[PDB]
Amino acid sequence: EVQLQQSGAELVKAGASVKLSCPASGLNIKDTYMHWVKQRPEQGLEWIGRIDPANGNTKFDPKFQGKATITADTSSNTAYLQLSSLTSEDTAVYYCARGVFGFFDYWGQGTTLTVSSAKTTAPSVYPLAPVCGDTTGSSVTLGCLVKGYFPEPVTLTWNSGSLSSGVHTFPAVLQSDLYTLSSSVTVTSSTWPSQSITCNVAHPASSTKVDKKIVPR
Amino acid sequence: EVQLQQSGAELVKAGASVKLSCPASGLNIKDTYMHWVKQRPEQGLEWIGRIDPANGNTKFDPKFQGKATITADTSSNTAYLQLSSLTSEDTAVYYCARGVFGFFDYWGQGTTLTVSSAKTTAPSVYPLAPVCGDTTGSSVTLGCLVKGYFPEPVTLTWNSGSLSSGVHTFPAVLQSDLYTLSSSVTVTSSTWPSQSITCNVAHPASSTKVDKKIVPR
Amino acid sequence: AINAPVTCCYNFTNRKISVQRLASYRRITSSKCPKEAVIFKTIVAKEICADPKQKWVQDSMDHLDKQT
Amino acid sequence: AINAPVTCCYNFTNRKISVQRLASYRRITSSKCPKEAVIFKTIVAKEICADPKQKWVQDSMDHLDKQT
Amino acid sequence: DIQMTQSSSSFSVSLGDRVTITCKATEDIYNRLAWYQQKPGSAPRLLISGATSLETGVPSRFSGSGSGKDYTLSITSLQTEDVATYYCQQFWSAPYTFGGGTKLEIKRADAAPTVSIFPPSSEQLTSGGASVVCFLNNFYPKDINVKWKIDGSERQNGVLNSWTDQDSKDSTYSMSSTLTLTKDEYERHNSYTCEATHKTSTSPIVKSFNRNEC
Amino acid sequence: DIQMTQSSSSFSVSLGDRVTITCKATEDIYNRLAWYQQKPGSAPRLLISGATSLETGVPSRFSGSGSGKDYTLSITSLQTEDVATYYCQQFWSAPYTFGGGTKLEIKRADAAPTVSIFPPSSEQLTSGGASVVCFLNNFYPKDINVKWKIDGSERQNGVLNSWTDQDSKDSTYSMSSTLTLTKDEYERHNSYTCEATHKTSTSPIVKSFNRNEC
Repeated sequence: EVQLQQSGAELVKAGASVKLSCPASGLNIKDTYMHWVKQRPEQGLEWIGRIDPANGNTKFDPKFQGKATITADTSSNTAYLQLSSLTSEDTAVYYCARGVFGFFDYWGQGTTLTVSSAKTTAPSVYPLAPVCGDTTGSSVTLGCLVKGYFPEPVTLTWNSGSLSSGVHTFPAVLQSDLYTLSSSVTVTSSTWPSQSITCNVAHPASSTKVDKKIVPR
Repeated sequence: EVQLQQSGAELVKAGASVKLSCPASGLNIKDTYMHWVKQRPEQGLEWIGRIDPANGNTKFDPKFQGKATITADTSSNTAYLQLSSLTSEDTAVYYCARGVFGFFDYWGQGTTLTVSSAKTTAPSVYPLAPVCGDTTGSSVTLGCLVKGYFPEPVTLTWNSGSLSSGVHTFPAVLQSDLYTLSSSVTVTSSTWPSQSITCNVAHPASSTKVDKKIVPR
Repeated sequence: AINAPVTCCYNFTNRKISVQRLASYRRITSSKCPKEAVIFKTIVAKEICADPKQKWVQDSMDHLDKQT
Repeated sequence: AINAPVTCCYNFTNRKISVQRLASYRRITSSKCPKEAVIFKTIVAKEICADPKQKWVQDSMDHLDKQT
Repeated sequence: DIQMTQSSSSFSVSLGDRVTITCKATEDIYNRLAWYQQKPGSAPRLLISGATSLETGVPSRFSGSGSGKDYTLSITSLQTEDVATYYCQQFWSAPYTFGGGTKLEIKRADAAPTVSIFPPSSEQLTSGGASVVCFLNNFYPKDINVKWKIDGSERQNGVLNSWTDQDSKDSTYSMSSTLTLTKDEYERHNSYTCEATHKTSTSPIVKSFNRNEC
Repeated sequence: DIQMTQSSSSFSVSLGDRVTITCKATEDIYNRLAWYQQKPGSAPRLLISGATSLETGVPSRFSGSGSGKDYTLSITSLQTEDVATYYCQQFWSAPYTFGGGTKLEIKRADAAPTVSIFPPSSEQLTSGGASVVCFLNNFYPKDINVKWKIDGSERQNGVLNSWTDQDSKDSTYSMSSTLTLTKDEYERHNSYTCEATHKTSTSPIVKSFNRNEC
C-alpha cells in the first residue's frame, strides 16, 4: 500500500539551510498533491505548502514564503522541502503528506529538525542516591542524571532491563545547547543496597554505553 | 487487457488424438472458469466443458464425455482441450473462453481442426479461358482452378494484385481428402488478350508460388 | 460512457450469508477489476463482495434470480 | 465492512461539464484505485470521472458544495 | 437440456432501420441469457449478458430485453458493420446452449447471375482429369440452383459447389460449380451444359460448349 | 485565513462512555472539514473527511457531523487505544488550517505525588557542576507546581523541568525538577529544599537536605 519515508532526523547550524526528503512508494506523486506540515509542541500543526509533481507548481501559506522551497522528482517519486537561513523558531517536526483534495490521508512518519550549533557530545552519567535522613520508607527511589549530551536519543534501562516496574524516564530538555535527561526507579528497601541496582545509558550517536552502579552515601 | 491465444490450425489422422492449447495473458485463469466451444458451419455453436484452474474440476456436456478432456496449468496460464479417437464428425473450429458466470466475455481467435489423412500436397493450377463461341460481350471473364492441394490456405491474386475489381475467389472445398478452389476475374474485352492477365497462387505449407498466364483458345 | 467509474472487488467475504438477508446481486466482470466477482445487496442496502465459485454464492444467485 | 466493493476511475473525461448539468460529486481516494479522482453525478444520474487537478473540476466542486 | 431457438435464421434489412432478433427458451431461464455477434472470420463477440446488461465496448444502439422464456435483441439505425450473425445463449444451467443463430443480410434490387462456363484446361487433361468450371456471378437474392447436363442428360456426380458471402460493395452473391470426371469419360461425350435457376427469370440461364469444335 | 478552534484542549474521560469533540470555523466551510488522531510518537491519522466520510480502516465507533461552521467528532464506548489528541482541519480554502487540538486523558482518583530529592553526585562535583534533582512521581491530576528554596529563599534560575504522559497502567503522571548551579555557588549555601503544590493537599509537600551533614 501507500507509504512515505522521511529523513528521520537533522542537525543544522542556525543561519544555514536544509533540504528534507520524503520518498514515496505505493503510489505515483504525479497523480497527486504533495504537502509539508510543520508541528511544534507549543503551537501545533501548520500547513506549509503543496506541489503538483506533474507540473511543478506550488502553493504556499504566505507565512512561509522565502524560508520554504518545495520541489519534487517524479522519477525517484520523492518530494523535497527546503528551509533557508534557519532559526530556533524553525526547529520542529516536519511531515509530508498526500492529498489532492486538501486533507491528508497518508503521512510520513516525520523528520525532526533541531536548529543547533552543538556538536556530537558524549553524555555524562551521574548517580542519584538518597542521603542519611533518607532511608526509612518501605520502598526506596534511586535515579540517574544523564547530562551534557547531543544529539538525541539516549535510551536508558535498569539492571540491563530486568528491572522495569517503577521506572520513570523523563523526556530530554535542551540546556544551553546540550540535552539533560533523568530516570528514576523505585524498588523495595529490602532489595537495596542488598541487591545491585545499575542504570545503563546508551547514546548511539557517540557510540557510547555507560553503566552506573547506584551506591549509598 | 485480456487476450487469449490459440494453436491456430491442426491436421490429424482419423482415429488419433489431439491436444489444443489456449494461452491466456492479461488475466489469471485461477480466478475464473475456462471453457471450450465447438463450432461447425452446419450445426453451429456447442459448449463442451469448463475447468476451474484453481482446483482442476471439470464439468462436461455428457455428449462429449469420453472424447474431450479439459486440463489447465496455472503456471503457464494455459488451458487445454484433448480430443480422442477423432472422426470426421470432430473436424470443426474450437474456441476457448473465459466466464465464471456461464456466458463468455473473452474468446480466443479459435483453432481449426481438420480430421484428415491427407499429406502436405502442392496445388495444381489450371487456367480458365473462354471458348470460340465465347468472345462477344463487353466484359470478359477469366478464371483459375486451383486443385489437389492440402492443407489450407492458398491465397490468390491477379496480376500481382493490381487487378482487384471484379475478382471472386471462392472458398475451398474438400474433394476426397484434397482441397479444390477457384477464382474468377472480369475485365473488359479490350484489355484481353491485349493486356496480360495472370493469376498468382500461393500455398505456404508447400513453399510454393505459381503464376499462370491466361491465354486464349 | 467511457469515463464512467468501475466498481471492483478486492476481497471476498469468508463468511456465508443467509438468503433471508439478501435483496439482490450484481455481476462484476470488468477486465479493469482484479477478477470476476459477485456483489450482494443486503436487506439494509449493504454491499458485500463474494466469490463466484463458492456453492453458496451460486445457490444464492439462483435463488435471487428465481425470486420475483 | 472490509469486503465492500470499491469504485475507482480508470479514465478522466477530457471534456468540461456545464455546472447546470451537475447534481453532485464524490471524492475517490482509496489506495486501491489507480489514483485520486472525482465522480460527478449529472442531472440524469449519469456518473463521470474527472481530474481533481483541473480548474473547472475544482470550480465545480466549490459550486456543488456551496450549493444547497 | 434447455433448447434455444430463434424466430428466423435470416433477415434481409436496410441500413438505418430497426432490427429485432428473437430468442425462445425451452423453459424459464430467469434473465440468464447472453447475446453474441459473429462475423465470418472470428470468434463470437459478447454484446449483452443478463438479458439487459450491455458490454462496455458495445455501441448503445444495441439493446436487449424480455423475460421468462422470451428475449429479444434490438439494433437501432443499423450500421453496415452491424451486418453479421447473432446468437442467443442461455447460462441458467449446464449444459450451456446457444440458439441456431440469425444472419443479417442487406437487401437490394434483384440481379440475374452472370454465367460463364469453362472447358478443362490442357494442363489438367495431361494428368487424366477433366474439370468443367462454371461461375454464376453477382446475383441477388442469394438462392440459386445449378444443374449440369451432358449431351442432354442431367448429372449429379463429380460436382463441387462453393458460394461467397454478400459482397460488401454491391450486396450481391456469387457461386462456382465444378463438374469433375475422368479424361476418358470427358472425351466419351460431347455437349456440356450449365443451367442456372434463379428468381430473376422463369426460364433458367444456359451456357454450353461442344467438346469437338473449338 | 480561516481560524479553527476547539471547545477545549483537554477532557478527562472514562473507558466506555461517549466522547464529543467540537470544532468551530471562522466562517462557513461547506463540510470541507477533516478530523485527525495523533499519538505521542507519530504522524496524525486521518479518521474522517468531508465532515462525515469515515476512512476505511477506522473503527465504526468514530463518527462526525455538523455544518456551516460547527462540527463535532463522536466516539462511542471509548477504548484505551482511543486516548490521544484530536485535531480538526479545514480544506475549503488555502492556507489550510488546523484546530489547536483536544487531548483525551483517562480520569482516576486523586493521588499525591511521591517526592524524592537528590544532592549532586560526587562525579559531577568533580567537573565544577552542581545539580540537585527532584522526582514527583505518580500523582493525579496532572497539574502540579514545584518550587526551589535555598536556605529558605526561592530560586528560579537554573531549574529545568520535564513531565511524563499519563501512564498506560495507573493513569498517573510524573515530574522531574533539576536545579543546576556552579559548584562554588552550591557550596556557598547549605539548605536545599524542593516544594510540591498539588490538589491533594492545602499544604505543599516538602523534601530537603543540608549540604554540610550527610
